Amino acid sequence: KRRNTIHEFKKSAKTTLIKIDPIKTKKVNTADQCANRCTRNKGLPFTCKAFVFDKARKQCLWFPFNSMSSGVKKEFGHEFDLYENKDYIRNCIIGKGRSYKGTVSITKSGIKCQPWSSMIPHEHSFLPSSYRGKDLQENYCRNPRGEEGGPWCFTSNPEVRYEVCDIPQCSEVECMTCNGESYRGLMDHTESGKICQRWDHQTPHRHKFLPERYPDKGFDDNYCRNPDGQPRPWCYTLDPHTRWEYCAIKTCAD
Amino acid sequence: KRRNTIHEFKKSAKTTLIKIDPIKTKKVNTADQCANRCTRNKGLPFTCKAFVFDKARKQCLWFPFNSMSSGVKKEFGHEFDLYENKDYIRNCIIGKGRSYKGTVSITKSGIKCQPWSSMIPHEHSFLPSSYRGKDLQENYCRNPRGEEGGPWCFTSNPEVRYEVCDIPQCSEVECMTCNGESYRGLMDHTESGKICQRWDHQTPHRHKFLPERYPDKGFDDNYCRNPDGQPRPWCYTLDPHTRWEYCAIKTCTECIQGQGEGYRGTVNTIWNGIPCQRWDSQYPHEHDMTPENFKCKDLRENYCRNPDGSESPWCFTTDPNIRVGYCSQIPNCQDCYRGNGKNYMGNLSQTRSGLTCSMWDKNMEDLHRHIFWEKLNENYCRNPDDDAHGPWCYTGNPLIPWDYCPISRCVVNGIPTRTNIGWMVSLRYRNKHICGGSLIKESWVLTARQCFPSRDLKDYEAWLGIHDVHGRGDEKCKQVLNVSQLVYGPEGSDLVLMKLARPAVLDDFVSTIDLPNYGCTIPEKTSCSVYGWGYTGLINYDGLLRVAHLYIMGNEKCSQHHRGKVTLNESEICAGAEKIGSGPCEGDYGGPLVCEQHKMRMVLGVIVPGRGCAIPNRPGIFVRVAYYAKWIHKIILT
Amino acid sequence: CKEALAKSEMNVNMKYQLPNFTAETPIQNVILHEHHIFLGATNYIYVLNEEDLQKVAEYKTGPVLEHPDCFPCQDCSSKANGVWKDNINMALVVDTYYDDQLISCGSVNRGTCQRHVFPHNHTADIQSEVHCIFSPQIEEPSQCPDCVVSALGAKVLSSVKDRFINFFVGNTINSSYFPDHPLHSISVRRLKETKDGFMFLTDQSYIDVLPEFRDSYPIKYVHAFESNNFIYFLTVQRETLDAQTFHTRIIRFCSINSGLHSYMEMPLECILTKEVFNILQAAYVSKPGAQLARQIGASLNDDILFGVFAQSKPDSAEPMDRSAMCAFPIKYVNDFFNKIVNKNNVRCLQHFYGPNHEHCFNRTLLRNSSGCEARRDEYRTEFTTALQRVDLFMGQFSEVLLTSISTFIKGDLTIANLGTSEGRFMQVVVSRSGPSTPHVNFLLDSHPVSPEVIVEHTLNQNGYTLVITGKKITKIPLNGLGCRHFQSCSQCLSAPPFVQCGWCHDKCVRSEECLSGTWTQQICLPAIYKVFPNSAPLEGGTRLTICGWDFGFRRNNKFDLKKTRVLLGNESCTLTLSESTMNTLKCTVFNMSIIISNGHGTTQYSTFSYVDPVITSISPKYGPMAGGTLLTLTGNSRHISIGGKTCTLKSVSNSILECYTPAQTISTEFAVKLKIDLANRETSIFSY
Repeated sequence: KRRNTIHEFKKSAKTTLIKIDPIKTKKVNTADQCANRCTRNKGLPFTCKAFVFDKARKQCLWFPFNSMSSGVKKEFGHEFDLYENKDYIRNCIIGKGRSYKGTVSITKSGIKCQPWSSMIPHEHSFLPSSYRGKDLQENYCRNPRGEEGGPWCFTSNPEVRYEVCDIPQCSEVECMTCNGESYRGLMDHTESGKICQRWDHQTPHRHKFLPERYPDKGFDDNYCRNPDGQPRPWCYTLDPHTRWEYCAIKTCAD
Repeated sequence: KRRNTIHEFKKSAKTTLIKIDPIKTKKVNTADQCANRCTRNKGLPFTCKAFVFDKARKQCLWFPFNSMSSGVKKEFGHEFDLYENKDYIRNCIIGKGRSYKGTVSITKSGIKCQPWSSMIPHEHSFLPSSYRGKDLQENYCRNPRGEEGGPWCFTSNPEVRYEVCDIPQCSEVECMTCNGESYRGLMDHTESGKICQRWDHQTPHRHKFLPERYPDKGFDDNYCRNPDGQPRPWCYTLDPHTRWEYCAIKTCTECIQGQGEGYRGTVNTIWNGIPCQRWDSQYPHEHDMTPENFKCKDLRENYCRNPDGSESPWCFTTDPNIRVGYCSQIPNCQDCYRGNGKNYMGNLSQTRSGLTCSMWDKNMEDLHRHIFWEKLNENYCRNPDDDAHGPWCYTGNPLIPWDYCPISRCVVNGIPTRTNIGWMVSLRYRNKHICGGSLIKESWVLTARQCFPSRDLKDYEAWLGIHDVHGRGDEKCKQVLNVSQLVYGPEGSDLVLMKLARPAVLDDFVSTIDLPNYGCTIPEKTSCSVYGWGYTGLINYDGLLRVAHLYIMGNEKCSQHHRGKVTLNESEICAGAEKIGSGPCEGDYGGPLVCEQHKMRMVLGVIVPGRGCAIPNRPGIFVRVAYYAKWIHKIILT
Repeated sequence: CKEALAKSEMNVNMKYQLPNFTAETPIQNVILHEHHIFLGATNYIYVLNEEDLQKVAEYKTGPVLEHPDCFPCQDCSSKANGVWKDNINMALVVDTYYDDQLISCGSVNRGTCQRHVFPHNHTADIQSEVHCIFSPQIEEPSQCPDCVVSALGAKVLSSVKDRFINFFVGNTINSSYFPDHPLHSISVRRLKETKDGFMFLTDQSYIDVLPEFRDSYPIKYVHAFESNNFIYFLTVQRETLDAQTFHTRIIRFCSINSGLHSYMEMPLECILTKEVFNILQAAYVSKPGAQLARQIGASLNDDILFGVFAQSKPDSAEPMDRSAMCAFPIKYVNDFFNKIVNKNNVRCLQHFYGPNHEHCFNRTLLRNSSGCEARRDEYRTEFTTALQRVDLFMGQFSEVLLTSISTFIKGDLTIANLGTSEGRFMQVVVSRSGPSTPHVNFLLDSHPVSPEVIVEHTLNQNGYTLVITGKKITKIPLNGLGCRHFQSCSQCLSAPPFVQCGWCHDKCVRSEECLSGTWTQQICLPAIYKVFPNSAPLEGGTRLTICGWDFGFRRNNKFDLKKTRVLLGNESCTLTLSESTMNTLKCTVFNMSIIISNGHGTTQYSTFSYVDPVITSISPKYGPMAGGTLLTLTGNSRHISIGGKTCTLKSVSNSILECYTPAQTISTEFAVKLKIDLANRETSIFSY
């Protein structure tokens, strides 16, 4: 009845965000279900790229805007627990990257991207209404078909119709020190192409480690580390079938 | 999900309808599902024009007729509640007229539109059989084909088969006052085309108002009311996602009128892009203006308007530092009906020719020295002097001190002349004649735009004082001059002045002519003549300049002769030869129509080509210098 | 059985009686004016009333002796020495600025034009007053201001600027024609007010292809129109003269009679997706309907250019009979010329300025900063970055050549009066949103449709479209020529609402004729044609093909093949998605009625049975083992085999099956088991 899309959501607690620059709040017992309302397609009349929960107020509020926008104020409201969507802040490509929402408007050859709203110079840009939830914003280049080549956009330059934005994979700036447990990184990519399980939640696979009982070993979001010093990083899986799997990280030097 | 068209129904309390001359009753819990069934197609064979439910009965009885149906007795029965189909009773247009289902049976000429079942007197009445599902009413006019024109009803009148019907939109009919709370109306739509829910309902919003608990405010059905004293009345939305919305009612848009004071706006964004806080909220610096604003404007919101009637609409920027940010982004309806400069604050800085306006202040000094009409912006082409032709700008360059910034605004059968003549100016293009012109001052001639194929001056050459178009007749008075400069008239003028490289000696052989008074209006039937250098319809013309007399006629007379082929404007004159066809043609363009007013003779027009050549019993059309005489003066001051 | 149920597809060829007028010779141009409709045709001028197309008045432009010394409009009938050539009208215009006159513009007679005058009381009588435009150019006899129109091909557009009737004329020029008598590629003519000649206002007023490129680089003009204080032209010229591949081009210049000061060519192409069509067959300028307005992003009031782009034989101008139609919101094209292409894309203009010239070497383009200001040093320009468009039909016409197009609006939709090469005249509700099937697709005439089409829409509910095919002029009411031709319910519901008719249980029919009152336009029952097969064993869940139509839920354009289910008795047969189409079903499950349920209606078909198989008798009984003898069986989609080897099936029937026994290296008898997808009851033994 619910999906732990928090495996996708980004967590920062004891904080709050306000944008007093002229908002929907729904009562749920769990941030997971509030995220589920946000995840549910058509369910949310506004496109929430964030939301905060507090267990204490029994209320959840959802923002159609992340901290990345201007006009947002960051404060220490300890009861409030933020929830971002790392997909926007990714600035990385995951395979086909069908769900790429990042704000890159430049192509490999350096000619501006055409807005998806303007039919000049390319009239195959009728997609802003064709595919709801494409997040296809004003100009930034996405992958509305989830086509394999990568996020492509139409160029203002009349000659070339579409060119694929080159966008570096998250792995390229990620290395692993031979132990890996010292490495405190940003990846969430196993070898089998699955996303980790949430540490703080214990569902569905039930694991022994909780971040509160082992703080400063960074069991945050779903970040493949070495909790016990394995050669290369690892986590429990969301997948009901596989208990746990490593994560493949390249090595750095110098 | 299921169905929900109960909202489209009306209701009334404690009345039951008894049709004395006639339908099923079913124990159904929900009168709402009952109404939904009545709206749902195929629910009832008969024509469920309304419904009634009695919750004491809990028996669902749809009524295939209105209370406006004859012979039906209402009865004050508490337990019974009526639910009317608002389509037929409202009788006002809402959106498309493609599916008009309202009870109106009156022609545009106020005749009763016949029963459509009545073959009398007009044949095509089998319309309900021909089109079903169109609600082709008994007698009320309804669009049968979705015709553009709308419900056209076969009038009962013997003379006219059918006459059309006009239904006003409900939104225009409905109005609210500045308070708005006192307003009671059947409008039930929000400002975004959304619909208000039934006040009695508790879904999808379970708001505070219980209409029985707070009666006397007209909380009936989905009607917009002002329960919480907003400048506009508002309702809770039928859509669960939208909490509530304002209702669009006129008093009892984007494009700006005036300084935006009476204007109202839904945009709080400015030129710096900062969104603006509501007049309701004192945020940010707790300005005392926000409480004052409630009194200042009785129409308001989180959006930005002009409660004080400032020149640029103002709001309160979320930016705490700035108290007021001007919402100047919204456009203003690019000039019309204001030919006077001061009425138009023109935000533009480029002239007709292509040169940018200069720093206004030096120009104010020079003009106050020069121009004597009686604080306007720096370097914007709004004209100060409220000139007839409209907005205009100053240019630095000497040869063109000033010019308008471009904006929207609102002889055949003649006689030879026996004697040498001075006003005549023979224009010569590659050393041959092309047009005649008029001599105004010692270095200035008046001609028509049509006569300048090339703009070049290295080729044009003017002669003055001549009796023969080639000069073979005489040369003593022939004055050869180069051409210094060209100046075009106002836009739409077809009028031009050209100024000479050097002056000329003025004597008997060469003469100038005065100009009319600003509104100098010719008496009708006044006699005066044209002088022409044209072909003259002559197998041979020796080259004498040829004169043709003429009489001024009214613009109306030329409208009659031209049979509507002329759409007469203010600036033209029309003078026409009487009972004879004689007029200027090729070569006469720029020729002067000179009319002796009182004691002396004076110029009134320019010969310009139009509608045919020398047509008998057809007048002639010229441009009246009077409409441009002032412009001639201002330019001749250069 | 897709072929058999193809009767569902509309009858493409049905015959219509419409007001049809025929001429003796081919018709080239036609003009509508004041309740008369003139036609120019080979050697003839025809004026016809609209609603009947009765040839009321005929004026004959006689074939005319062409003799080298005989002057154009002097009369040389007396000459006895030199050929009785014929004339074909290429320019017919109406002027009413001066007086209500018609102007015709002949081919053979040196291309000199003449004007007919309408008397006031009676307008059809054109033959009364005819005056030939002609002025002996005494000043500079070397050039023709009056030799207007060429022979090979031309377009002529009339306008009234500055109280001035200007003819903007384009000509096709063969190298041979010039030295005898000059012409010009594009030119601007003032009519002399005394209506007896034309004047060239300046040597600038014209542009002629340089003397060397006459024979090469031929440009033929295909359309000419006016908008927004500009006079565009549409032509087809090779991008490079050496390359010799023709491509579509557009011409822009403001209407100043002094000459063509702001002369700009741009390449225009329409692609499909990257296949590019380099040829344009016809064009029509119109305003768009509400639906298309947003869909191409244009405001409801802006002009729109519709062009039927076609693929062309490579390295040649001949169309390949593959076509498209594409829409060019005029605001887009004007923006493209002024700022979208920068100076690097711009060049000088080859055919006039020359391959190498001082102008070609270097020049600033006051392209953005100035619009049309008359420059004595006017610059001829040729862009290089074609304005790319995409198809409006997404290539649904990829195989059939289009030759003539027109467009009107209706409600919010916008309609196209397409015409093909073989004389079929479609009408399509055009939208990028959905592939929409023509609601009229009748065959008009054997000859190709001419591009010259006159369309008049009156009071928005009564209009018509004159179209010209070969020697035939026809009046088509745009109001929906009919809907009798529809026979498939989905098609009945897909036909746009402006034609009022809907399904009543058997055929798409106008509302007020069929009495059953079942006439509906929103929801209708599906129809089954047949079922194969209807003999099913109890255990056999066997492949049943179902032939019918309307098997998909009907929504706007998309068909919801998902709101479908099959009920057999009480159980539901197994419905498989990839083989279920609104055309057919392919399902796999005591006469029983099959029921088919759809998102709209449910249909009952009684042609099904649960037949119980019977086998009783076998031949032979005792024999040898050679494995080649035939076997005869009898009883009540199958297979038969013995000893692991399948006998070849000599014959098939419900009640008589023949098989050639397989060869088995054994001398005893075997019970033979039928395998009808399943091992049903075996038969007895036969002595090998």
